[PDB]
Amino acid sequence: NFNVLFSTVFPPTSFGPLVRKIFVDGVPFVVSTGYHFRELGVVHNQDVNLHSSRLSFKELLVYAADPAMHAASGNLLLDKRTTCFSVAALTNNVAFQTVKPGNFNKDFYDFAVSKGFFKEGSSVELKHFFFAQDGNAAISDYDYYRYNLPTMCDIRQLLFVVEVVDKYFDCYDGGCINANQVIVNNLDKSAGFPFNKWGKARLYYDS
Amino acid sequence: PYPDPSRILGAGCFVDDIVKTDGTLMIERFVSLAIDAYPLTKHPNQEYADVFHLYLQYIRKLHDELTGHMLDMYSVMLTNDNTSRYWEPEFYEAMYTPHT
Amino acid sequence: FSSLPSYAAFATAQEAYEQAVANGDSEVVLKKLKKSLNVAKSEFDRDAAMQRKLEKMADQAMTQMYKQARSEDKRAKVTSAMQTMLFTMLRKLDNDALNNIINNARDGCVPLNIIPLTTAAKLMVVIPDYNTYKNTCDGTTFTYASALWEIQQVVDADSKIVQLSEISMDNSPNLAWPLIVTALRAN
Amino acid sequence: FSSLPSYAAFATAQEAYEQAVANGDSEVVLKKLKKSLNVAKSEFDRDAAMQRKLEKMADQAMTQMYKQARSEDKRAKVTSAMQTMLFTMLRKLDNDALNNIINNARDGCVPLNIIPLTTAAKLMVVIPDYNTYKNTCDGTTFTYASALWEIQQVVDADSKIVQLSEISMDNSPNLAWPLIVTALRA
Amino acid sequence: KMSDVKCTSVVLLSVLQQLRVESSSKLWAQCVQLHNDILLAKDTTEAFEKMVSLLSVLLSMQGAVDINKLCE
RNA sequence: UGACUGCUCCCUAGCAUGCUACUACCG
RNA sequence: GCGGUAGUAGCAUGCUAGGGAGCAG
Ligand SMILES: [Zn+2]
Repeated sequence: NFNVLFSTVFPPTSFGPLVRKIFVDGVPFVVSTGYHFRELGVVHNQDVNLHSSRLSFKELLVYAADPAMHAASGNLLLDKRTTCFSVAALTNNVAFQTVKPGNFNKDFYDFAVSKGFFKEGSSVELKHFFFAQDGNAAISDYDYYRYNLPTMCDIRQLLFVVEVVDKYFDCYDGGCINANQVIVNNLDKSAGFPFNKWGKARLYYDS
Repeated sequence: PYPDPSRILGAGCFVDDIVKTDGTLMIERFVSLAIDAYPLTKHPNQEYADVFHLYLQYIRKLHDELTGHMLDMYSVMLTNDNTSRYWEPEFYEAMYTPHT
Repeated sequence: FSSLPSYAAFATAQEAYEQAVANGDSEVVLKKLKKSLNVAKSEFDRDAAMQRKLEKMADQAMTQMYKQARSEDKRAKVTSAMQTMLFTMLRKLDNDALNNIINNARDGCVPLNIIPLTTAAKLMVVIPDYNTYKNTCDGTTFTYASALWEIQQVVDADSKIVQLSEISMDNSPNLAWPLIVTALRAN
Repeated sequence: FSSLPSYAAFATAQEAYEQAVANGDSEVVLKKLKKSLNVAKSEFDRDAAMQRKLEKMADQAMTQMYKQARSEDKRAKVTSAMQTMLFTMLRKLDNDALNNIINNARDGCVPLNIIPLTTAAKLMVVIPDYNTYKNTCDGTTFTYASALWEIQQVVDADSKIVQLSEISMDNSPNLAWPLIVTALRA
Repeated sequence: KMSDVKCTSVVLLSVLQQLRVESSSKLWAQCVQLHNDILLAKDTTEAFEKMVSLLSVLLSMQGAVDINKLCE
């Protein structure tokens, strides 16, 4: 709570990951090794290996899912569309993405009017349509975060409302489970940024 | 718990992809939409109830047209039914009485 | 299913049963033909009734291990790709100005959101409209992050080229408007 | 279904045992005429349900293949389904506004920019011959989209803005026809 | 008459978008603008004016070959 | 470009259980 | 005689997995 206040005063180009050039097989990369949150202060890694002749598979993973390599290798970016602190850029041409309209299903429509629907004056009336959007909708929608401010919350009553909420959640039970009892429905849904060039969650749930 | 007549109608008329369109291929949507558009039948206002009955007659048309349609280019078609449960309400009614 | 061991016993016994029907002797002939048959069928009770579940189990397990070999080749493909991506995306790290700005820190730790802001060798600034265009990337040079930048090309929505002569107030409303200026780091 | 050999065997078994239960005889014949029937009834009413399953499976697999063929066409002719659906919907829709501009665009008067709707902004048009022209064109007004555009220019192909007053039916056979008879909202 | 108008605008915008009118930016911006202004219109004359405006976007090209297409 | 989670219908496959008859073989 | 158990079909229930589609936040 306190850090949430005392961390407006400082600059905002000094939050985020840290980094440090590590040398793998006598080659240098950059890799995250901590964080600096606006609340939980500084937080240092604990298993950083200043060298390595070979990275395994778990490694390769947690190094290609990181911002540090992508960002630290990309052209600067200044974005005058938003207020949110941009950071870097990857491509050379920005991409503008749009949304198409629906499709009409005519035969249901004629069959719907035959029974006498859509008489001008009725009480049922088309209203839910497939709306379209132009080019820069993605980012003019991302922008809405500028409704999110730093907030201090009162504390001597948060430390009581948290008791009572916990009391609500009391009849239940839980714990860590092992990697052979998890359940995952629908195993062909995308895997997010750095990985969705190679396949869906399936492929990374096998290998 | 009933929905919103405009919602059900709208979802009937506007689809994504030209395959959702053609109905015969996808008689499996209209069944679910009719499962959701049932409690409107007991409603007081009128045109509501007509939504349901529209949906039932529409499934009937879809089927009994697909069947003959595929009968011709064939030289037979549907012989064993009890699809006839799809277009009468005593199927859709099971799902709102407490037993399963 | 047509070449099992006890098949031969069955064949002889029931060919003999039919030889006995060919002679057609006593009722004890029926006693024979009816204890032989039933016992010889009590054979296939087991032969072509168990090995037929054995083949189920066999081909089943075989197909499972086929699927497994597939997955295990996929692992190799993904690893090779991820690796070559890293070892081609590192080479542009600009290993000089970086080398400086690290080797000066208290210990290697330098927040990420400044590595590009002080070492990147190309800006790309996106402008919504003209009135904001002036109050930054005007002319042929501007300054931002306090290094000296110099414009060198401008595109727009449809990705084409306009000459910096055209971006006035009058010729403005014919410009696919989110012009995207691509500068360079001038010393 | 009586076209399987199993049906033949069961037929003769039923037949003989029926004959014997009718005519009447000892127990031995009909115990033989039960271990000569029930085995046949078995070897029948097993395959004669196996096959009734098979044929149904056949019908369903063929209907599924039909669905797939129908689809992999219908998602390959949108480019014309959409268009024809559109123009039938317009003809049904019907309006002097619409119908007017549609006839015209069937002829020549095909705009170059959105028909505005303000009582100020301009528009353009691409007349060809003197006729369609003269039907719409008159003095200083250009009625169109059920609206009164009043002219404020007139040009030609390589843009030698001629006047208007020159144009009749005989003198006009001497001008780069494809005008762009600009105008403004009434 | 209303709901007919909304639905014909939908099919209209789609047939445009098949002609790559989504690759001229501000063109596609005006289109999208109209076609959501209709779908929300409560009267039924605003709908017709926005419609004829939208249609003009289509006629002005050479793809949607009208003459034949209106074979009647 | 296709997020997490919950409920529901429909069509195949497999297992179990029972239900099932006809054959068996033994007491 | 009555049961035994074993193979064969047939039906139901349930569980599994894979497939298609719909709704809610
Ligand atoms: Zn834990």
